[PDB]
Amino acid sequence: HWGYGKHNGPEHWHKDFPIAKGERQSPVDIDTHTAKYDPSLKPLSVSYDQATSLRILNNGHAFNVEFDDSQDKAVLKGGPLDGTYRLIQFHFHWGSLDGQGSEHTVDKKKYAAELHLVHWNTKYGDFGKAVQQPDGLAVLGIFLKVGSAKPGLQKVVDVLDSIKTKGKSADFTNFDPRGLLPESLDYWTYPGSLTTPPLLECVTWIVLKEPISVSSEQVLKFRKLNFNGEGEPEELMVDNWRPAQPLKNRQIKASFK
Ligand SMILES: *c1c(C=O)cccc1-c1ccc(S(N)(=O)=O)cc1
Ligand SMILES: NS(=O)(=O)c1ccc(-c2cccc(C=O)c2)cc1
Ligand SMILES: [Zn+2]
Repeated sequence: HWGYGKHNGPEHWHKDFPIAKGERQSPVDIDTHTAKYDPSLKPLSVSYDQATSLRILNNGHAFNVEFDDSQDKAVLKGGPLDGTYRLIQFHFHWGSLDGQGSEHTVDKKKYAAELHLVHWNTKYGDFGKAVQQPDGLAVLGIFLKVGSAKPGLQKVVDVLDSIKTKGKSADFTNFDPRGLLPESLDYWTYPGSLTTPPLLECVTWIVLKEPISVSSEQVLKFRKLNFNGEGEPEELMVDNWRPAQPLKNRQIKASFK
C-alpha cells in the first residue's frame, strides 16, 4: 500500500487519498520572517504528570509509543486551542542522513528528525471521531538536531531492537514523555492535516521553536528499524517524512517575537 518509496511515496498518495492536494495539507515550510507574532496567543499548557504509557509498536511506517487515553491523564490545552486534547501516542519521522528527516522545515532548513505528540479533542469522544473534524487533533511537533544525547529519549532507543520489524510491539509502561521536551514552549501554529494517509485535514499544528538535541548514536538506532515484516527482505526504516506542502491560504502565527 502507501509508503515512502519511489513507487508508493508522497508523489503517489493523491491517487488513493485525493485530499493530498487539498487546501490545508501538512507539513509546511515555516518562513520565520513571514510568520506573525500574535500577542493574544496564550501559553501552551502541557500536563503530562499523570501520563500512562502502554506499548511501543512498529507499524511499518514509524514506531508509536501509545498511551492510555481513556481518561484525562496527559493533556494539551491553551495556546491556540479551545478545550482539552488527550495524548494518544507519539512517533517520529527521520532521515537516512543527519541533514534531512523532519517534515516541517524552518526557513527551508531540515532537521534530522521530528517528534509528533498526537492529541485528540475530548469533545469528540474518541480518536476515530476526532480525525473527522477540522479541530479534532492537536499535534505538538518538536525538531531533533544531532548533537548531545537526549537522556529522556534513551529508554525509547533501548527498546527498538525488540520491535525491529513491522507488526512487532513491546510493553512500554512507565515512560515519562516530559523528558522529550525542550526548555522553552514558544511555538508556531497553523491549521493543517495528518502528514500520512488518510491525510485528513483535522490538525491544529503546534511546532516548538526550540529543537531538542539527540546524539548521532540515538538517531543511528532509529535507522536500524525495518519497514518490512519479519522474514521479508530488509528495507531500512529511513526517510519516512513527507516534504513540505503548499501553504495556500494559511497564515502561520508565532507565540513569541
Ligand atoms: C494515527 C493513527 C493511530 O494511532 C490512526 C490514523 C492516523 C494516525 C496518524 C496520526 C498522526 C499523523 S501525523 N504524522 O502526526 O500528522 C499521521 C497519522
Ligand atoms: N496509496 S498510494 O500511494 O496511492 C499507492 C498504493 C499502492 C501502490 C502499489 C500497488 C501495487 C504495486 C506497487 C509496486 O510498486 C505499488 C502504489 C501507490
Ligand atoms: Zn507524524
